[PDB]
Amino acid sequence: TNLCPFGEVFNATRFASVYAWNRKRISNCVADYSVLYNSASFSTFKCYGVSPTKLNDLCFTNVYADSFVIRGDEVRQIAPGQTGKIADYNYKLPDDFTGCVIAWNSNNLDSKVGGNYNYLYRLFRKSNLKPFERDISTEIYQAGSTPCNGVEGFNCYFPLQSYGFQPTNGVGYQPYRVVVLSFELLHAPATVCGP
Amino acid sequence: SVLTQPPSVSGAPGQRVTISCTGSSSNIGAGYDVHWYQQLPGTAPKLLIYGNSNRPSGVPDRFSGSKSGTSASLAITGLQAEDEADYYCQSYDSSLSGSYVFGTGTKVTVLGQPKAAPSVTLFPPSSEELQANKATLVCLISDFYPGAVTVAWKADSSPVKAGVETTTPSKQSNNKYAASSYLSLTPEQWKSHRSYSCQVTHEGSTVEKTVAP
Amino acid sequence: ALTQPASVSGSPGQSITISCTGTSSDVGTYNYVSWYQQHPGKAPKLMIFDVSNRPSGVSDRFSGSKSGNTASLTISGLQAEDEADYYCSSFTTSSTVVFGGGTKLTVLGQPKAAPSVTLFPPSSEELQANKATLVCLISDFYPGAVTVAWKADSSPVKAGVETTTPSKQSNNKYAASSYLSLTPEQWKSHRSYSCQVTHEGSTVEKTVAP
Amino acid sequence: EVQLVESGGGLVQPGRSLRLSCAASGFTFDDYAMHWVRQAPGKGLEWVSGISWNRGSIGYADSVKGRFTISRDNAKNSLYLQMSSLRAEDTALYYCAKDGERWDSVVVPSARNGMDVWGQGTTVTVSSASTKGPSVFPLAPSSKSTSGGTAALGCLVKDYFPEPVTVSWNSGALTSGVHTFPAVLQSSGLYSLSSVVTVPSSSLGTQTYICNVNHKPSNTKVDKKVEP
Amino acid sequence: QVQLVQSGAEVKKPGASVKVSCKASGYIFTGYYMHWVRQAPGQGLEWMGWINPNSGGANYAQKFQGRVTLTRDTSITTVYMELSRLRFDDTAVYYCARGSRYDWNQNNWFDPWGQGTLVTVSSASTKGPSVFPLAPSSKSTSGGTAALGCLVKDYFPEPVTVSWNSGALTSGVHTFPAVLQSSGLYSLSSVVTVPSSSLGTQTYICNVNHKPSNTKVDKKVEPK
Ligand SMILES: *[C@@H]1O[C@H](CO)[C@@H](O[C@@H]2O[C@H](CO)[C@@H](O[C@@H]3O[C@H](CO)[C@@H](O)[C@H](O)[C@@H]3O)[C@H](O)[C@H]2NC(C)=O)[C@H](O)[C@H]1NC(C)=O
Repeated sequence: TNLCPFGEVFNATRFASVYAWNRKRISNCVADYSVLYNSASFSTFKCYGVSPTKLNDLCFTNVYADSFVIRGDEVRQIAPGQTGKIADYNYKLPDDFTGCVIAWNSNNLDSKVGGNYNYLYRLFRKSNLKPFERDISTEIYQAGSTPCNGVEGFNCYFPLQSYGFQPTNGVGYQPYRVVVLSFELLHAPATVCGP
Repeated sequence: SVLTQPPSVSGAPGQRVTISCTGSSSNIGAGYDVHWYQQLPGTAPKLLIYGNSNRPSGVPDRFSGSKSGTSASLAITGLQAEDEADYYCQSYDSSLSGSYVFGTGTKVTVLGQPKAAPSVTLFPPSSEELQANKATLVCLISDFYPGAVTVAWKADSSPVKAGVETTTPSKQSNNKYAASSYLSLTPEQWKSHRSYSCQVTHEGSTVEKTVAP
Repeated sequence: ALTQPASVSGSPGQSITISCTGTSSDVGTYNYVSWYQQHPGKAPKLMIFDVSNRPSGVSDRFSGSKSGNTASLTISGLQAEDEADYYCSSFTTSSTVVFGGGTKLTVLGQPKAAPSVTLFPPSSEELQANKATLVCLISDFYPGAVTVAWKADSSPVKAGVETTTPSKQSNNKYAASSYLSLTPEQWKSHRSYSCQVTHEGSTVEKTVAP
Repeated sequence: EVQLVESGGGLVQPGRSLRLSCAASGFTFDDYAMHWVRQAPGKGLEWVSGISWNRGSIGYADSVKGRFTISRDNAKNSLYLQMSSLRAEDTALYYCAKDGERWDSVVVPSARNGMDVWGQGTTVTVSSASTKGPSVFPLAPSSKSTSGGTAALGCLVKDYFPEPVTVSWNSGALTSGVHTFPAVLQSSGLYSLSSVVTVPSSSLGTQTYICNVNHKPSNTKVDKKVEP
Repeated sequence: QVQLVQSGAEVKKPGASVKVSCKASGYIFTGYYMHWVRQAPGQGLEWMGWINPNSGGANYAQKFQGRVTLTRDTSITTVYMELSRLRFDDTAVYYCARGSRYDWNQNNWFDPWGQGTLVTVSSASTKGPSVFPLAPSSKSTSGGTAALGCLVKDYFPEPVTVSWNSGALTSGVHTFPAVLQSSGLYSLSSVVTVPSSSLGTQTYICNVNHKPSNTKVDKKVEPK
């Protein structure tokens, strides 16, 4: 009769950077979604594949929660089929994604006067990330023909930057916290279902 | 912010015309699309183009749209008699809690008939109104095409702007446009001078009318 | 490094071309040559970046050219606010910045001014504390070139002379100071001393006696 | 089929408060987002505010942020807008639109598909002045307004509120040659128009002309003679 | 707006170690390389090296390959430059500048620059100044204007603040630059020109304040 640790993810103290998003596997508990789609606190609750009304009355095999923080002008890229820097180098969603993406502003908990450089993100890479691929390498990206072999300079950059979060930025540059709940349907007796 | 548009574009039937909606680094500089709406005279705005490249059902094949850099462009090839309306461009903005912004608006009118020469006439205040502590000069213009006319009021050697008003050009049953301009002042200000005048300008053609006691 | 001329002088309204000669690995490969200006007693200001483009707030009187392995800075319409130190810099192929030898622009057109010399003997407290210092102050002269000499009644004084470098005042003129350190016995042993300044062939002497 | 009808419109003196409603039918009102779009008389469109699927994402314009309050109730499939502290600029025509995505936001939206269905429009007029009757003055011909053998003369109505006013000539017996132009807003916030007629000057000295003005807001019925 | 600030001037001894801090404010601190430029007194500019405040790498010149250290601190957005094993040729002004962009494409110029910090390496210890009145005489006056002043000798380090009547007298004051003697002690003189009447009826007092030696001394310049 245990309850799913939904509060441990949404009310968490700190979120990981977008480049290395956190991952939480939820199972063996009863899921009560009435709190989610009736909270009036999330600024985005898009669902692809199902609807918030029917989502509660449908059994799920497994569920994964990927939480991160991205700037305001990059929340429109977390969707199946979209492209961009975040959609090819940081977080790539599959084309047959069946799940939901919650998002809410956090301009009062992830900001500080002078700049907050604790949230990193990848900018340069060789190829595009596969669906649900994680990369935490910090090697020097090579853009030219000459091999830099680990020294920075011309044609050799650092593939990790960070946003300058400040409390005086526009809504496009404000740090929004995003949580993607994916439902990987497999062959299982549906251990987790709603009332 | 706001989106800039040309105030008026015209042409002949069977000719390609284009309207340009220029944004900024926030409106179109980001990955925000731009939509095009068409509003007929006296009706609610209709969705003409969505997503800056697609087209909803009902819209013919003539209307096209394409964006580049920080500016979009709508194109109409082969104008008809059904494409005289207003056109607006819309996109989102992300700045200090940005909001949806619209374009200035472009009035597309097909030149079915060529230009003409308008007739103008000034009427001064009557004696009943002169004694009624009220005065107004009216400069009326009729039979002009298209609808682009300005009127300026001038005393003996100086253009005046206190009390000017001009009505929006309206259409009559003969397909020609008419309008009027009012200069409302007190009787003593008019009686204390020698002459007044209304000057009308339509497509460069300038006509004068002077009134004196 | 990059070789620049020592000093260039020109008349107002004319044009001066400063040539910064680099290397096939500095100015031959990349086109990132920059020209900075530094005033006496201030931080160097960025004047030209991008051998063609000029940042906001800069006038059109300055321009930059490049042909082969030698950059050039063309200044037209000389004024009084142009005399400063100009430096050319560039980025090598190994991601390393290299600066030039520095060029000094002396805008010709200013008049010649004779120096004013003030001579002060050692005070009573100086000899009361077993010390002696003669002071020779030079002010309001141009250009910044002047030699100093100390003369006893019939002899030169070479040991015990401290002379500073000429510096520019607020009114675009120069000034300097010289100190002669001696003991009260040597100060009271001779009859008189003199400070002599030499500037552009002219000479001015000032004498002092107890 | 998709239609939105807005009620609750009228004239209110500045400073008061109004409530503009908007119903919906023929689609799932529970999902799509709603927006308010106002347009000044003879001007371009303008955004007002917007809600999206819940009270979580609510946006307001940069000029009506602290005045207008938008709400909605999914039970009755309708939305509301409570305006207060109105000024001389709020007079316009309002439309309640909807988004083109099922769960699109308003504060950081994915701007795609635009706004498909628009409302018919509801007028909101804010005039501090009170209603009154029209003043009528005759515009008589002279030696300067003669051209083509046809002189023009008429009657000018001014300083009335609100629209409209009916004007006739000779109690309807004279039909040809009449020209009535729409009234224009004055500086004081009222209307003024003129009804003119162009007649051959050969009948100026034989037949008299009477202009009749009728106005319902003040029950004004006035006949005036226009003589040289 | 963007800006860079440095620390105050420093004075050390041969064999010590200096550490200059540079704080950037007004832009993304971790998106632009930080260069250091050293300038000797009366000499051309010299390039020391650059540091990346994003990852932590740094590249120094061949001359300073062994006795320099560049570190970063993103919590307070500062960059530290430590110079160890100082010598007599290490006295200079150290500017910190914003260099290239994160991809070496857009920005390739040093802008903006810092305010400039000075590092004076010397062997002489902190010594209090000595004030002496250079009094006027009948031979040091011509046309009705006599010169008189105060001489500050044998002090270290720089600078010193000389005023006249708490800043009241300003018409005709001249403070010449401080000379460097062969013993490491500085000496300067501040003079004023005054009409002869105020030389007979007004007594002038010069106030010398040396903050590094917390000294404040008044001296009355009377006719000899
Ligand atoms: C993260 O923390 C917040 C706040 O602690 C959680 O929201 C809280 O959810 C509970 C659910 O029952 C709310 O309790 C009910 O509130 C109503 C309204 O006042 C009250 O009438 C009931 O008697 C009951 O107490 C609680 O109010 C609400 N708190 C706030 C501030 O809204 C949230 O659920 C947590 N996150 C997760 C994932 O659970």
